[PDB]
Amino acid sequence: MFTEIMRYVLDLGPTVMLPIVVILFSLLLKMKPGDAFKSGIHIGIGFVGIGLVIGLMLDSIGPAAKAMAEAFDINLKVVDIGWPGSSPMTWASQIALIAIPIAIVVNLVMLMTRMTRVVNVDIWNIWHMTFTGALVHIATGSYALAIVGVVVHAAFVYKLGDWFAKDTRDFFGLDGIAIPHGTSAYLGPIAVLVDTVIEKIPGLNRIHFSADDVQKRFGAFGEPVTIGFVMGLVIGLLAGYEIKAVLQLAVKTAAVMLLMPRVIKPIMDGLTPIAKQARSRLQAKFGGQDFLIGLDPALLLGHTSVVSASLIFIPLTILIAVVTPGNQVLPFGDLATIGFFVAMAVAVHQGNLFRTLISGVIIMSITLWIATQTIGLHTQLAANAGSLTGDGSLVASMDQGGSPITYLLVQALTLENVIGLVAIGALYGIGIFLTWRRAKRFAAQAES
Amino acid sequence: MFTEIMRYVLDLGPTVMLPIVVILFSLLLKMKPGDAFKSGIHIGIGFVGIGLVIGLMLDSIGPAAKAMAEAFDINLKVVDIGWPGSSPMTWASQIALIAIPIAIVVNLVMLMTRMTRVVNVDIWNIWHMTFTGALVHIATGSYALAIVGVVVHAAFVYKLGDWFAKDTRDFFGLDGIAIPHGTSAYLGPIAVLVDTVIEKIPGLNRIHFSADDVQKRFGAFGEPVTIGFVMGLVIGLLAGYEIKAVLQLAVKTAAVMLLMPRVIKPIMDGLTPIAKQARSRLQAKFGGQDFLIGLDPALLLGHTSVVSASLIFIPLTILIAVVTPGNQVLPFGDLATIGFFVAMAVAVHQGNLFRTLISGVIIMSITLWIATQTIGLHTQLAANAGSLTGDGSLVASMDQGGSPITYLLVQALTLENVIGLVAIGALYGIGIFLTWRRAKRFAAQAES
Repeated sequence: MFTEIMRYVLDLGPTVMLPIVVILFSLLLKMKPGDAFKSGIHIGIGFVGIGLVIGLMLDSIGPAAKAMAEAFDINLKVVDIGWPGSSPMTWASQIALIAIPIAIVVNLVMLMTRMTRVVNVDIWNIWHMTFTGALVHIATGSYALAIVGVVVHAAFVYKLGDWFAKDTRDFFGLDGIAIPHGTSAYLGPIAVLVDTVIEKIPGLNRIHFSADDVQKRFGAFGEPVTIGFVMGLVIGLLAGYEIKAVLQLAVKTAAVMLLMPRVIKPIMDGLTPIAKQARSRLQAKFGGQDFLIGLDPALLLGHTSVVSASLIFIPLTILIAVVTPGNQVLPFGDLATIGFFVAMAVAVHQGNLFRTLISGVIIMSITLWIATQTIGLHTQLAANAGSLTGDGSLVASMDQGGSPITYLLVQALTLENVIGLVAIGALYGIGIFLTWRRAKRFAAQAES
Repeated sequence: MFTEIMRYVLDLGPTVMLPIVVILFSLLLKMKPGDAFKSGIHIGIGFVGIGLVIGLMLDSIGPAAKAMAEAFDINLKVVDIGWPGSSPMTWASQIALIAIPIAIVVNLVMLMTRMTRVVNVDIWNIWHMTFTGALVHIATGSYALAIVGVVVHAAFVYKLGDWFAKDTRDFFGLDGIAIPHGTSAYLGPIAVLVDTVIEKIPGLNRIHFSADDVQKRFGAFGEPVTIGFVMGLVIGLLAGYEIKAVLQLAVKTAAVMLLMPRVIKPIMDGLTPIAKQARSRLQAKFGGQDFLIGLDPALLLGHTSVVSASLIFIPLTILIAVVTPGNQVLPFGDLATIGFFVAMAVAVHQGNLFRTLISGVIIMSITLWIATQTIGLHTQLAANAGSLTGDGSLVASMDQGGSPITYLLVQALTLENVIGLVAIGALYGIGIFLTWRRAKRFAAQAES
């Protein structure tokens, strides 16, 4: 019974199921049915528009970035299929369906114990937890260890959405919204560690370069739209595109950056009365701070600095992949939405594109090395899901193949690479401790 | 050379070429290059967003409406390919490329003689004039007569955009923008005639029903978004779609209605400083009223009443096609954007949905009868363009096959159907005279 119900709910999508969940929550909050329905349909509309602009990204910058990647003479044989290739592969796994109830049960358990405030409703990003569990299952060979990996990933991402709540509220303006999923949430700790290290270092901490600085320096050509147009021009030129294709891609990138906030605005409009009623009634009933709603990481693309970093980092990601030692993954499928990796890095640095560039370089290097490490597990995952081609080419990805959580869990439960496990674990544990202390300090400051 | 450059500009398309023309106009107005470029890229972004939402319409309500057309047991063998099928067919015509310089020369000649104020820049809708000329060429067999038809259609549509300038400025809020192209512009005279007849008739003129009336009647459920959601539900239910498909389509239609104005807003934001500079300098230099910029009829989809009529008229269009005497065309491809037919009908009636419904029924009946009349010419056009299938099935369309201009010109130059020509010519000439007198009266009132 459970299987087809979960499949139906997943197939409904964020467009339909998420408004249904929001309407149910609003009705449970004793709101008028008209307002509840209006908020629900507004959230559905916002997610439809998000899908439209994300498809525009994947269909315009996607092929352009891939053409740029192949254009440069490279020795990276394995291609990064990205989340467009990882997510269908992950949803075809054995534990794919049970991951949704496992993640929801974990979220509920941590909510009742007041270990988190993130009420995750975006169940279509539980394919990340599913990916972690599937790779653990492939490596160790134990179903119980796969479930343990799913539970650990879910708890970690909920706590990350809790810790980066201040950044989404202040920098991104998504008040009452957490972003626990995506690469941004679990690559944020690396950004926090880099920011702390830079602040410790004299001289480098003084270097500041925000998008507002670009605007003030370049006048009317420093607007976010002009930056997106110029970045699209650069991408098209590097990709070997013709002048017509270059200009069309440039206008499409500028349109992406102008239209992400516009299509994300309906979600905020729908959720604002819901959040107000929640903080009025449920927060008072249960005490503590207001509960956050966990949503898609595509909301982070509303910020213009995030889209600017997304456009800038495509050539930077390819250059990093060439530079990074012991890397065999060529970033192919994740290049279209490479801003997901550095979305939280921008927020941590308050939009400082210098610090953002440093953190993004570190993050991309780490993710590419981790993807190189998990090439074998990802190929086995493709073979299990049936997506492996006849030639048996190696499969690797950066959205989830390069996730530090998955690699750390696999190494901890297998110990196949002691030195790499120690290094990545030390770096990520320091990042986690730093981001937890940072969130605790921000909460203390807000309370005072 | 000329063919190559014309094809290159057409392939550049509204996304790129229109910003280039706008930037050139702004530079000719002695504006700063930064503001000129910002306006141009904003217009390009607006047109990218318009294309995104139009693609959403054609990919969600398109197949749903086609499934509705199949679902009802009908005897209309010939299917309406619509403008998605007519425009590629038209651009493959012999006169397709020369139509652009012919239309631009006609526009310039009428501008210098002060016969119009519409500066048409949307050259990708010159395929309407091309369609008229191609059908005239097929019927009469004379190249000169085809050129005459193209010239007549171009002059007529520029004058229509001039006459419906008040409706675009006031009802749609597109100040300083004319909409001379599309089915809305040349089906507006029928709406004007219907409105005049209704106003003459006592009792019926007192009946008023607007979207605001629905909003006041219902509440949060009278919101335009709720109307779009309900209409999507109805379309999905009638199409035989499953509940998941029904709900996804409903949210997509509501998203269309909420997102069309948002993606149209960049065009207005970009064009406002240009219009201000134009009315400041060029209008004073050349006297008269401010010149209007002719753009895509998709700008008329920003209004929520227009999208509501678009959604409502799909089942109405199918019912009319069944009812209409001597009709053999089943509305298939134009159903997704059937609001283009009544976009100006809404504006003429000040959003009165009862009057809009009457005008739309009359307009759809007329267009379906005309498409039935021009089935043969459209089939010959398909054979000429090579798009005709092997079985030689009849081809007809409603976007341009059913245009009263094309049918009137063909009948005037061929005298194939004397009675039908007389009837349609009398009706359309009365509509043209009424809309010209209406525009003249509005201009006189504004002057006073």
